[PDB]
Amino acid sequence: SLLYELNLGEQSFVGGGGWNDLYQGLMAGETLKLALMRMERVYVEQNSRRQEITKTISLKALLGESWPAELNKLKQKTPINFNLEEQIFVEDYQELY
Amino acid sequence: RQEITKTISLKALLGESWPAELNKLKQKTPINFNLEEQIFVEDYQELYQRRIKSVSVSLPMLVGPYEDVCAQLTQTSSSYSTRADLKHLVRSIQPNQQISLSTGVNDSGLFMLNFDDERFLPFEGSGVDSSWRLQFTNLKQNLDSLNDVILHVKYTAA
Amino acid sequence: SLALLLGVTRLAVVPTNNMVTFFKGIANGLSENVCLTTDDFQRQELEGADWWTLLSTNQVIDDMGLVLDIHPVWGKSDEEMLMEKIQSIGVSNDNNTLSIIVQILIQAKNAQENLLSQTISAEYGVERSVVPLQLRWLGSNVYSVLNQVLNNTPTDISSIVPKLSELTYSLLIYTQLINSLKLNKEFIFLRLTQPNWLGLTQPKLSTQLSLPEIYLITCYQDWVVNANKNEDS
Repeated sequence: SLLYELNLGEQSFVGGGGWNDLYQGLMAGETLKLALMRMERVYVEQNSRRQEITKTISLKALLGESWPAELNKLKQKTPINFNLEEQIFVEDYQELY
Repeated sequence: RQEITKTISLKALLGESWPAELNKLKQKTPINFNLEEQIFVEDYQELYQRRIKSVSVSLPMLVGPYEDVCAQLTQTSSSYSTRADLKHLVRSIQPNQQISLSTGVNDSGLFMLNFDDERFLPFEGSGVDSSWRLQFTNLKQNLDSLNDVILHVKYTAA
Repeated sequence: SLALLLGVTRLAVVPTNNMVTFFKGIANGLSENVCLTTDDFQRQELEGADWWTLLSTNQVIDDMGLVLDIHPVWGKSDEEMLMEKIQSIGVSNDNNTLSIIVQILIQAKNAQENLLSQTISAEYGVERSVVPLQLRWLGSNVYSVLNQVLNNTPTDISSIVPKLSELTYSLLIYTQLINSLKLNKEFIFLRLTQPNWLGLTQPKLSTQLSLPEIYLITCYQDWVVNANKNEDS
């Protein structure tokens, strides 16, 4: 959830295999506290306001009048099919990384 | 501390010669600012100290709900790493923050937040001695009907 | 025992693959989240190392200049020498950007030393305060041992470098030199710092030992007990 919710590359804090079979799992919990400490500090640094943007589109404005005409099939027979390609979502607006 | 609220019009700030000169600044350049004392302090009751809390913008232009006000505001900024002695990226976010418009009304100046957050608001804890920019960006490809720009400020005096 | 300790008609030992399990144990202990700054540790222009790229808002110059390593000296060694060495090499920025990168480095030096001093103590039965001094007085360096991981020592072929396989053999004889008689680290620290000042001859800066030392260091180790006052006077 940390790496998805901040959209981040790998750091691998929670390593498997911490159990012990000479000493029947002794100390196999105190490592999880230090895993959470190593993890938490990524959130202490890597939170800030990213460039929040709001957008809207009309299908008539997107597709043009030939598609509201072709819609006389798509009313009954099929779904309507889309993809937010750059010529309306990005190139018509300020650029981004 | 002495919490104060303020507003200004660029037509009222600069005078009619700048809304005339704007026939260049529509396309070629940003518009360049500094909140100097003769409008921010000398036109108001005096103070020993001054620190910002919030800001926002409204845009007197002939734009409807069905269209996008893609302009930009900035305070002079850096994202750069300090190097001692011994013997940036494609419109990315500088850590000082730079607000991008959408509506052309004060909700283009801040989003969602009322009076609290986990984190400092735009320019919060700064003095007012800075310099600022307005830039239209891709809005300059349909800019045809702008008339004035309105700014709003929250700050504490002492 | 005395002939063995003097290195005449020396011991024989088998390079059992258990040694690889121990050196792979060091490599594992180095690799599991210790995240050590040992990445091309000493040599000049220390370029391309992760740690100061993250902290670059506080200081950029990860390459530094001349070397980042230490030789012990009596009375006071410690991080003040590591600070003075990096301060001497032409940094004109004498402000906090120089001092902060010392207090960032202290735990990163500990993270190189603490591995050997905590682990080999459980192999050979010596206190963690003796280990780095025993290692140098035997004729070794902590990084030189750690570099054998980079020389593929953790590979379970039945062969390893003499720099380990004879060092490990030599460690057992020098372990008997510190258990057939018992002595405290300050003696070793003086002996390692300044042999001619202690009272030896110049050739005994080398690892070699002979009876003219063994008489004098033993009769010292009696006299330090026999004297009418405590340790330090």
